[PDB]
Amino acid sequence: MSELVLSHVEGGVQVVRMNRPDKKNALIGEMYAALAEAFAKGEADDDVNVFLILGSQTDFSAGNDLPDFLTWEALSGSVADRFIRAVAGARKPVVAAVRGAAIGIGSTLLPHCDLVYAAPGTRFHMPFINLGIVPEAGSSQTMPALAGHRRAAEMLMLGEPFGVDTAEAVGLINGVVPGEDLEETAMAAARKLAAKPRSILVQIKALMKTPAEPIMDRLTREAAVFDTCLKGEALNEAVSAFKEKRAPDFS
Amino acid sequence: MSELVLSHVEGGVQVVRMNRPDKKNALIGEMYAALAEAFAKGEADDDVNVFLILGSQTDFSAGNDLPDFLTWEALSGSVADRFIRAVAGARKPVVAAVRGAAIGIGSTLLPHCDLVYAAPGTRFHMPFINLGIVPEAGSSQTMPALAGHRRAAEMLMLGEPFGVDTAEAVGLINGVVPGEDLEETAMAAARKLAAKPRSILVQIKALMKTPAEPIMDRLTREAAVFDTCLKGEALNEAVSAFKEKRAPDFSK
Amino acid sequence: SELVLSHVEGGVQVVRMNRPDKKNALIGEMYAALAEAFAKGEADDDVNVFLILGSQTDFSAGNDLPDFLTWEALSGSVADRFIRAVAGARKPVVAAVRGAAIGIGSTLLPHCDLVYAAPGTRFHMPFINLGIVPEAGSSQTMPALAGHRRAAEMLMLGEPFGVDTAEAVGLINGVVPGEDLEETAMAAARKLAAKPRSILVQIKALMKTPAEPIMDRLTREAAVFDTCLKGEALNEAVSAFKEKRAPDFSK
Amino acid sequence: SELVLSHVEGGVQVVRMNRPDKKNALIGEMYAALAEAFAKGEADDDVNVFLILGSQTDFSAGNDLPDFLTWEALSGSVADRFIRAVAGARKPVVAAVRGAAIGIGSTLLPHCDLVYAAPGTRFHMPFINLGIVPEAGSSQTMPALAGHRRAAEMLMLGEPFGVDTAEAVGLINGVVPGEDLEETAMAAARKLAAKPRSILVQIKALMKTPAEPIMDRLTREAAVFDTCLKGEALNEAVSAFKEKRAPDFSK
Amino acid sequence: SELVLSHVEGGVQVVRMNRPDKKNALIGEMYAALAEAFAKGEADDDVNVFLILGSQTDFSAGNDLPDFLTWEALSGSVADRFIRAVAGARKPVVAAVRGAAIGIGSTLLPHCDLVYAAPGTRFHMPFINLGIVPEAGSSQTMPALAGHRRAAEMLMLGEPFGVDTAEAVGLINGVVPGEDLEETAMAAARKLAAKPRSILVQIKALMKTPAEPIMDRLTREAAVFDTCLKGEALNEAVSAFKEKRAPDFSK
Amino acid sequence: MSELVLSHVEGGVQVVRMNRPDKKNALIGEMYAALAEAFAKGEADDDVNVFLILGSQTDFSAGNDLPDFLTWEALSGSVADRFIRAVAGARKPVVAAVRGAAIGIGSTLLPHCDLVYAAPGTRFHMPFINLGIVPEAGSSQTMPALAGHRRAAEMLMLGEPFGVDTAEAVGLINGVVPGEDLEETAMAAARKLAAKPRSILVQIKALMKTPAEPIMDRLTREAAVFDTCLKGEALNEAVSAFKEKRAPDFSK
Repeated sequence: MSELVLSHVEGGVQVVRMNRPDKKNALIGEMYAALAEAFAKGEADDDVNVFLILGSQTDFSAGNDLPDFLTWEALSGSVADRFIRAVAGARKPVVAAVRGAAIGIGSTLLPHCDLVYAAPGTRFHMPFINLGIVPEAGSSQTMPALAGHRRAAEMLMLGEPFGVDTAEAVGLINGVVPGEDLEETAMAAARKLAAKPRSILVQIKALMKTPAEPIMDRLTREAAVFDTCLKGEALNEAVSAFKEKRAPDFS
Repeated sequence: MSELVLSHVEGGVQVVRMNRPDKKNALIGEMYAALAEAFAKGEADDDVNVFLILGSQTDFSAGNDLPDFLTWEALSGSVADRFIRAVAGARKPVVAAVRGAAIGIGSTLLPHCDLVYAAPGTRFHMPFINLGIVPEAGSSQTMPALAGHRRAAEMLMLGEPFGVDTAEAVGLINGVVPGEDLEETAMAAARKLAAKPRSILVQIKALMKTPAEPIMDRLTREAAVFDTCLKGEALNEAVSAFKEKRAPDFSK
Repeated sequence: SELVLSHVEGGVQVVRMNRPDKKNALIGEMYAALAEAFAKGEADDDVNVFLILGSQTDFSAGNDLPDFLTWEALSGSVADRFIRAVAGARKPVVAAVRGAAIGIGSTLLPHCDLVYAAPGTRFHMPFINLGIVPEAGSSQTMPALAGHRRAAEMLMLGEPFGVDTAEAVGLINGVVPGEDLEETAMAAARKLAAKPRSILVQIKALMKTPAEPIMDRLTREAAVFDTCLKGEALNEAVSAFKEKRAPDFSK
Repeated sequence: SELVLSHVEGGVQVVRMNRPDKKNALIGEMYAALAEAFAKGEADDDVNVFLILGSQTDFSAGNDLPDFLTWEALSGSVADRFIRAVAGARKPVVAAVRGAAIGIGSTLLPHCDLVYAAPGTRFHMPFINLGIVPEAGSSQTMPALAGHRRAAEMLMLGEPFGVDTAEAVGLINGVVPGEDLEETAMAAARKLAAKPRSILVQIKALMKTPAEPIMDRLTREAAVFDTCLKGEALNEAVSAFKEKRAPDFSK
Repeated sequence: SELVLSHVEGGVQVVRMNRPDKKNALIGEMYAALAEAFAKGEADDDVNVFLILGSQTDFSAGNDLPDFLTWEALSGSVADRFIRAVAGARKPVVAAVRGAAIGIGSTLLPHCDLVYAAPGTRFHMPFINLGIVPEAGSSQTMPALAGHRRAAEMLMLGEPFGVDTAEAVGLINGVVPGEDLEETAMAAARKLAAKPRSILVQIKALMKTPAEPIMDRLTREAAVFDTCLKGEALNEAVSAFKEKRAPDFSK
Repeated sequence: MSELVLSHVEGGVQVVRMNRPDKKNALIGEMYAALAEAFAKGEADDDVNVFLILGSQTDFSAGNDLPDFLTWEALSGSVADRFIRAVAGARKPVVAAVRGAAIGIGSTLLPHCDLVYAAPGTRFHMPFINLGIVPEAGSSQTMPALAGHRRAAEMLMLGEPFGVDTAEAVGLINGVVPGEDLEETAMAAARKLAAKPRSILVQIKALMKTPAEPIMDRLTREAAVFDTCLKGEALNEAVSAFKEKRAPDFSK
């Protein structure tokens, strides 16, 4: 319920844009709610294969609106918690395009995305410690996993901002793209995902995101899924299309 | 002459070479079986300390042969599954030297190797998604662990090929070596492993490959093993050799 | 009592190894003094952060060989006690390394929160060449940081490596000229000491909690986060922001 | 001569080597056709930019060996003509490379303005192994780009190298999956073609002017710059900015 | 209140651009004040090093557009005077950049001796998009630093770039969190200021002497070097070393 | 006339080793002289194709002996100047293996080498400014050319030491190699150079080291040399060897 979040579907891609550009997309409760709603619609909508999350023309998100944030009674059960769970649990792929400010949740959300592109000026920051609080959105797990404990301590314990150099080096983003081409490029990546066979793609994502386990268990797990694929129409169409020297159509 | 998988032992190293060069070492059932055979033999063979896996002079492996692959009833229990489990479970060290094509299993095998060198033109690819299937050989776990989820998504979800830059950056390979020296260099690394005390080296590998656990448990685990080493001949030989100003010989 | 020096300044407990003539090769007395220093610091309310240093030329060449040939076991030994003391330290630990960082000189570093190294620091885990196995959790930490193959150079080939690798795999945060090394490490310790200790400790504990299913981690972080919303540290951060001043978290 | 294909689209002259059966190993007729294509493009007012391509599998394996053994000289040869045509081209040149880039396939690239390469690309300058010296200015361009030692691996050891090195020393802009390589290179060519030609050409000429004492270069740039202040391209840029629209530099 | 602030502390002349409301977009009066500040600092015996700063959010968004449309020429202009003042400055120049570094904000940096940037810094040389050419020697300095192809992304495609590229091509020395940026740049300025000025200046002049045949350069260095052997700076360095103290090169 | 520098020839490689390990190979006049002599001999010796420069088992060179250095009347025309010119002007290839200290001349020499390998603990330093002097050996030109002006200013103006990370990134060294394999690896690189055809290799090096010039002039220059190679025995042997499916022997 706000014009602060815009959402629409094009060619199998649900575009979800934060739209409070005057405050650098600093988030408030109504935006979290609209964002959670957009994920729930997209997750249930058969015309949607992939999500694409965008910000303004100058910023992704400056994180929570600070006055608003100081009035939170809890994080547990809050609307912010709902949004984060909606993204962390999304079965469909999620692409993000970031630029300018990516602060707090603007950064800690990115590890739940499948692909992320950033503009040259992007500034990442997780300043929880400087507000007397702890990190959210699973960043206490995802950052050390990606960057190692020491480089993640610069982010979380020193509370220091970082740039695209570090973000790409630790695997937080896939690459840096000039702002004028950023949305087009992220959209091209979304389409390329949307042209894969959804039911398989979703299984791949779910396996990737399954907690790590003893290797023999994982082999068994992958193989069980794999067996089902051998019988499927997607494989059939992929082979057929390869033979006939054409692009597959997986609808 | 031209069996599809060649195997022989030199200086503690079992060389296992895929040899279907005309099809860029695209794998069929018989190769998987021969390869699993070679691992079982090397694992049991007391003259073998280390494996070295090689391809042709131009390619490592272009993955499964497609005609053969369309014959599969299942991956579970198949001969390909057997090969993969043989490598994933190998107690002895495994060195690989890759070049040209490393596709499908040619790539997804590499995380189970202990050292890997690649030639400059190597092309890595996991195109499962473009065939309507899912990744195998534990790559759904090993790729995201090595590269992080987003780079691994380029590999697995976009199904895009990648090169030696990425492969080295995410720790899939140790380094890039000019093709004319690739085999020699991989072999030198194998020999260097083979000269270590086998019984200890195997324990180090097993620890390294033990699933991660709470840190205090791991300390306890390492220490238990470590305690047995303090009493061992390998330590004794290392110290003796140091005192007598000579290179240790751990071959006994 | 001359081989290990310890003192507290500005919330930082400095712990220095001081056997420079043998490149800080450790013996039982040092381990005991080092373990004691961590126990004191962990209990001392005036201490927020530890800073571990070596000599002016070396961090540590690892165990002294004569002493080592006296060990009955690693389990239960004084070396074990030291290692546990660091691995289990609730407060942050910063290290500054240079010259030799061998054996325990290297395998200790993954338990540190920040680590700076001089140009020409030489890292080495030569356990295999002594017929023994790696200690201090390195069989887990090195593969997690470097990946299995690059860790196999270190642990299976037993090869030394340099600052290039150490930084690339996240063993250290950066390389700093020797003449500025201690000052820089100290500045980083002070910066950590100026954070709110009770929150900082929670952040470290979350970061070091074994990875778990993502929804569980979200729940875990949120439970801690909820407690922070009611805390003095948040209150001081806000107050300080309002009054246009730097926060003092000695509260 | 269907060994070289050339055509113009949207201001871009596409020049494709087309002897896929021999991995585009070059012979005299190809060099002549290539030189002709550059001369046409350089004189053609409908052409703003060149795009040079190979087969679907290779860029060029260098000189065909049988042909090469018949050369009386490099000086004055048709190969020399081609090289000079590209080195001297006033308009921008984009290349997309893959598979083999050997001999001239590599040594040509420093004359290009933008270069994209596929993941499997193999670069090689094996002159020393044939008892000859490097050509196409590589004795100068490689040391300038890579430094003398890394260039000695290429030229004195005669070792092939990959995309890691090529990107690190600035031989190529980036690595692009083969299925998107041509599209991406073409997009870059179009982007260049949409710039104001007369300015772009000046920029390229300045960039390629031999380095000189800094004050001379300031003078040189400024003289050109002064002419631009009076030009239509500036005028269009400003007009377009005022009217809140994209500029059209076709005028 | 004035648009350029300048003052001296501990041998360092701080020169700060101060039009924060327009992101330090430059006008003629600033160029004149900046050139004035350099002339003064160059002559002033109490000054050893310059430190150039911007606002708390931006370095410089380049020329103010209204002012720029007033220029009759770049040759001889006040902008030219400023650029020459920096390019020709005999004393060392350190810069600390953040936010916008556009046009001259970027093309100035190659004339600096050290440069630190904040995480969000956005570098841009959009000359081509304005129908003009690059200035401040960038047609020479960018290709030298980045190689021709990566420089073509900056100058021919006119694309902005970030701290990843800037550090990789040697345009900056490092990235530093905004809250520590000025302090760190200052610490570097002080460290330069504590060197012996007359020597330091000679080192800078040699470094900036156009490249020449190697034997000539050896001869050149040696001639200067011979003069140093007789100098007070060497004498003070040795003396200070003997007496186990820090040298004071104010002599 | 000193045992402070050891020199000998093996398999076309002249090994030149600094041998004052007690002072980390800090250089004095007699070492400069012996080193210059070794280059002059090698340059004139037909059995020598390549130089290999080595230090002690722990250090390359800590630079000039400081007490000695404070007594120099001049650098121009000194024995140190002679050495530097000998290496800078050497027509034959030069490979170096460095470790531990590489200070002053220990660093500023390396840009005149064709290949350089370094051990993990190597510490590079050009502290001229802290001694009130300027850089030597062409470093005022070579460092900025390699590293760019700003990173070179850390080295030369701030006078700060740096490590193998930076040295490899700016192209000062080819790579890092574990100390126990350093000399072997550098030697292998020397031998690989020594197996190339000397007369051609020398021309390649001379072209590489020719000052940069307008591109058309360089094309002309290369082509003139190239024309001479088309008539040479080295090309002939390369082709012949290729046809007969054997390794070339460029010894004659």
